[PDB]
Amino acid sequence: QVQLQESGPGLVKPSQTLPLTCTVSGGYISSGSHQWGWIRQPAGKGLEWIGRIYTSGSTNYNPSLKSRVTISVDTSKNQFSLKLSSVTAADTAVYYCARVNYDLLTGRANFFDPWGQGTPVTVSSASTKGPSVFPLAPSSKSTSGGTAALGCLVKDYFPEPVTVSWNSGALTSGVHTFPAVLQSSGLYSLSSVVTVPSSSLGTQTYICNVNHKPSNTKVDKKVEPKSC
Amino acid sequence: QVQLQESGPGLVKPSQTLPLTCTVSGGYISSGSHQWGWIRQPAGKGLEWIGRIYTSGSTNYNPSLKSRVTISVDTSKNQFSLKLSSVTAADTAVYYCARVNYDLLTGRANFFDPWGQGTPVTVSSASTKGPSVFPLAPSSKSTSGGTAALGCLVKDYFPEPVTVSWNSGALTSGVHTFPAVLQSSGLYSLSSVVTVPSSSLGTQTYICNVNHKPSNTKVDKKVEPKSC
Amino acid sequence: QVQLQESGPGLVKPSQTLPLTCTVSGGYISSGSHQWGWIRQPAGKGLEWIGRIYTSGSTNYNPSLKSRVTISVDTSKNQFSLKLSSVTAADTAVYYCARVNYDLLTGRANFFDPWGQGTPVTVSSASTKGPSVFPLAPSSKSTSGGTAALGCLVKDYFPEPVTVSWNSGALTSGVHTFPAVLQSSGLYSLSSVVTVPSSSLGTQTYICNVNHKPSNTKVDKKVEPKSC
Amino acid sequence: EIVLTQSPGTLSLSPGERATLSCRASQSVSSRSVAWYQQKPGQAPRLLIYGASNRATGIPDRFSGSGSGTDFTLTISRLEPEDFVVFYCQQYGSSPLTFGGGTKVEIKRTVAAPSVFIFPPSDEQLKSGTASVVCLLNNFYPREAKVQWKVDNALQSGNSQESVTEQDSKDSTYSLSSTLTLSKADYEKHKVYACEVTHQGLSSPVTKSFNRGEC
Amino acid sequence: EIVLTQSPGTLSLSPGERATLSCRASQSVSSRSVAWYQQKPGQAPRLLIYGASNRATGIPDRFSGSGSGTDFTLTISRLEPEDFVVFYCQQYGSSPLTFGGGTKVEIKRTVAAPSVFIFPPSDEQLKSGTASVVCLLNNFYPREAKVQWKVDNALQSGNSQESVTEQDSKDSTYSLSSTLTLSKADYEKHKVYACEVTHQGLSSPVTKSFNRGEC
Amino acid sequence: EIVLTQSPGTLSLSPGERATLSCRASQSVSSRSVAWYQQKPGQAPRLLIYGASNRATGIPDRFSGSGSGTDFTLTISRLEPEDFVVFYCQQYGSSPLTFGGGTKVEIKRTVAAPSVFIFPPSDEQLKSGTASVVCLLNNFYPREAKVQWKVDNALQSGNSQESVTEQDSKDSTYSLSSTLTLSKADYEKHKVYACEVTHQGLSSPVTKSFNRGEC
Repeated sequence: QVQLQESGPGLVKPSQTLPLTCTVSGGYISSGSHQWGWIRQPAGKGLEWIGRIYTSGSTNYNPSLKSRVTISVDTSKNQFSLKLSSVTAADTAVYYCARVNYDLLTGRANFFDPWGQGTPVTVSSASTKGPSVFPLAPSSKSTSGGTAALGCLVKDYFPEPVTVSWNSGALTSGVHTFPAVLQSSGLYSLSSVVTVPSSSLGTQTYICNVNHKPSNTKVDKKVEPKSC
Repeated sequence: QVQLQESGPGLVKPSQTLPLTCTVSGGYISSGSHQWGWIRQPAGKGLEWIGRIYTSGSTNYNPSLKSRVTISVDTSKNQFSLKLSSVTAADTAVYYCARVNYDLLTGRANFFDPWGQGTPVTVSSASTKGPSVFPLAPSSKSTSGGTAALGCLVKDYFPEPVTVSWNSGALTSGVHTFPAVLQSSGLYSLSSVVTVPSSSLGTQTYICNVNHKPSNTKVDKKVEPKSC
Repeated sequence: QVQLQESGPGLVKPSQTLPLTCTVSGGYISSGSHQWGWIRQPAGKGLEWIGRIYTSGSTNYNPSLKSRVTISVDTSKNQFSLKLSSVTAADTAVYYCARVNYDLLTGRANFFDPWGQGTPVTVSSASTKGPSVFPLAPSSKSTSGGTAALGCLVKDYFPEPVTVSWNSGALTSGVHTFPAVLQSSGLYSLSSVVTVPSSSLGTQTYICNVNHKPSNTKVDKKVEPKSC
Repeated sequence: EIVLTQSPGTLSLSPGERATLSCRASQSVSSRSVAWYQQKPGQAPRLLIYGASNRATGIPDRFSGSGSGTDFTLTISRLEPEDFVVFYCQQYGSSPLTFGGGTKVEIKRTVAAPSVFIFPPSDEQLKSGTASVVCLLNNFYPREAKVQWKVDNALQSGNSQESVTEQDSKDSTYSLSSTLTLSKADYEKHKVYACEVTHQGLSSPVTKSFNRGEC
Repeated sequence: EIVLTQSPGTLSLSPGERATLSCRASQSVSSRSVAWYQQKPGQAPRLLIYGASNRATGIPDRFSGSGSGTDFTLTISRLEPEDFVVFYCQQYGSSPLTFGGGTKVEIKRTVAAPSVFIFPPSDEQLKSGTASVVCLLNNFYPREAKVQWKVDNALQSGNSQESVTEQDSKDSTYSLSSTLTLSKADYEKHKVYACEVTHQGLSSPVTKSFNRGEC
Repeated sequence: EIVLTQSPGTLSLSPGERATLSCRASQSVSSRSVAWYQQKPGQAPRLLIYGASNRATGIPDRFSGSGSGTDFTLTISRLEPEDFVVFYCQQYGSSPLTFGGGTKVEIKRTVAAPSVFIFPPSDEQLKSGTASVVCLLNNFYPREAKVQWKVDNALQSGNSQESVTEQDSKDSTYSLSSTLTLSKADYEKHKVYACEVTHQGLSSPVTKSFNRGEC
């Protein structure tokens, strides 16, 4: 069956161009009744069309993106590419390459099956930085009905992702990992909280394992009730 | 709804013509997309087409009957008629008048819904005659396992039908009425036999009520075991 | 979704004209493949078509009403109107404005979805008048098997409606409200009867609450068994 | 114009069983051009089927129609409490547009007999020069019933009005009533009045009467 | 002309089973132009299917047909007591119109054996110069059976008639009878007569006979 | 361009019932040109229906769609644990191509109330000149809820961030949290903080608070 695989930088500073390439396997671009196009999906929003291309080299673009979008086809290597210019922080999204159906009589773009795997892109000028783990120590304020809660706070890290685990994966029940939120400064931050019985606070000293691939930083911090 | 009703003599000697008329109610012959034709069904056989007619006066006949069949239409009285000539004993059958469907492009006859009630016709030179009731008295030869049988024999009657009842309809269980069979002489005959318990032979003297509308002849004969 | 709302006087003396207006929301008269027409339904009979109109200004009318009906379209305000002249008592009905479908090739009116809410219209020369409540006191003639019946009679009121309630809505079981009936004089009248246990006649003095919006008349009359 | 006829005039059935309605056209209807409408009493009609086979958006799947030529049917697989209501058929195959007559559907129920009640005219009305005499029928079924007014054993014609309530939602029974209107002079002159009822549930007609002035 | 053949000649099943009928055409039938009819014995035929796939108005949904080319089938989902009647197939793809032969459907039942009774001729018939001898078969199944008349152990051919009643509505069994007609002279000359029956339920033929004049 | 609107924004049901989704077009869509997609959170979308009535290869038969004009519907006969995901509707009857908004489907559950926990800032963060205060809501349902931050009984606006986890796979409940970011100078100046929660399951708002420096 036909398969598609994206490829791109994944992190572009503002005002540059965004080069993406989609490689087709299991099918030939030239011999077929399909076009090939790109779609995106900004975080927490719906799908947005970008454009298409045919083996003959004819293209169609979104009217709201016609000025910046540029799509090209390389039938020799069985690939098609995207070039989005003047990128801005509003262009952060997950980009997909699909196989566009079309009508023989008019040549217009029909539904979009199948799709690619997708590839996230972040548009920001912030530089890579490690996290700052802080302990959310449990307290009587966070204890209700004999059950206490606690967490490990991550702040001022960029870019995604951050993997947080408790006791090297030994503790999995009650583990909550809050999705990261962008801050005004341009840095992400998230809090991981796990609920544990109050009686067990004085028996186990929990550990929040924080790892950050982009900066190759691995930090472990122990969470215990505050002495105050 | 549309309804059809046949009308004809019902008894024609050989070598005359057979006039039949079908009167239509609930629909108009002229204003419609249907033709009107005739079908028959000889005793103990399948349906056979005869012909059709249109309001314009154009007709189509069975190739095997094209020489003898003649069909006409009377739109003023909302009727159509049949005229079969040189009738023979092989023409005995039940004649139906139906409403023929057709295709607009070519004008050929399609299926035949709805149908009429039907009207039997007998083609024979025999003259009307009453029946000759004879008793089929029970005997030890017709008695098996304490159960005896007996019947009342009808012979040399014409034409149909003959209504035979036992005890003025009081006895209905076990009553068998054999369908009439045509004889070489041209006269019909049938036998009715009813099974009754042997022990009841010496208690009830059964009666075979034979009545014949065509000759207005009503005869009753009592059946009892033979004195021999 | 598309919605329609009628508007009109609701009471026209004979020989005048009947102006009705239908306002469309959720859709635009000009940009669409629908026509707009009027239907009515006189009391106790079936629906009857009146006419239609298109955005271009072309109209079609019922042949039996073509002389009196007049339909106009005001695309600026998204409205169309009706004008029925020489109104008569036979013109009383509930008038609906719908969205007429049509076939592109010929432009003829197809089915009528969706419809408006409707607006009753009464054609009579009678002047407004309040009701005359009279008590239908219970009696041994109206008592059967320990259960008695009684009612409160309303007569000579115009126009509709009249709301009748018992004990300010406290009593609801067994309450029957007869639909009003037009009288020769041109005045409406109806009777409300509620069945109550006979043993309770000497315990509760029922009350028939009559209110008549058109004349702003509110009257309360107490029903008790006749002293005779 | 094509004249559409709908039968039966009324259809009675229990909830849950299958209901079929017929709309027969006096002439051929081109391209299966018939639509069906469903009107709740006291509400604007509603569209169910168009083209005699297509179902409108949002209509329950239990509604289906079919046919061709001059015979069209609407069939409901399983009735519901809210489907005992009027239904209309329209044809639009040849102008002008025409509607049907209407086929009311009612909840069938075991036969019940009316309870005949009588009421003498009220004194307050009597001062105004008008007299009203009403005989009431309660909780009967089937709907059809006939009532006549007799004054001194003289049949009254042309001066009686009849009114019937809609089928009830609890016991599904009707309630008929005939009102007799007579001026002051006519009421005083005569002395005996009676209302008579004939209904299926009653083996023999039942009479209730009152005598004027009888305390 | 296209010759239509319908098989089997007779089709037997219990109530409730699935019945399938075959109508094979001797030549290609254009545009799937075949229709089916059902005739109750002693009644006018009826239209079930036209075009080999379309159902007539008001026909129960258990009737469905399909096919094309030179083979068409009528299938019934579930049989009913009134579905055991003759069925005809028609073709109208090329003139002239032609019908099928007919496929009777009968209620299948456990095998039962005939009861052979014999009856000597009556004196009253003998006075007229004619003699009739009939051997009766009662309450048997299947329908098929064979009977022969022997006079003085001499086979009789060309002078015997057979009549069979229609399948009964209570036990669904037939009743056959063979009548022997011989003039007075022939009857008197011979002295011994016998009727023989060969039927499935009977392991060996059963013979019943009478001797002339034996009181 | 045709603007497509999908309602309801969120659809809640138990497993096993029927789910129906609506995609309404701002103007007529030619030739029933609408398609539906289903996206698992964190995965590429998928094609279910094209042409508003045709099903893609390998799609479960429980997915079916229909409609025309400016109203199209997607109906699922019986939900599955994996059918609670976002759904998109596309139109391609007139250029340019446009998508819907998305209709999330969530597992319905009995109402539950949040457990409000509070956490003072940690000393290590304070050493860096930044202070963070977070109030936690755990195992609550429905998703909707509102939270505000009060400093010395003064409402805080423009400086609070909100985060909610996805519906859980065990109890199908969310977990909300609001984070308050204030510099070191602001934190030390003020002494009292509190987080308030308003949710359906709670009859009255529940307040949890801490006092700075209270061991």
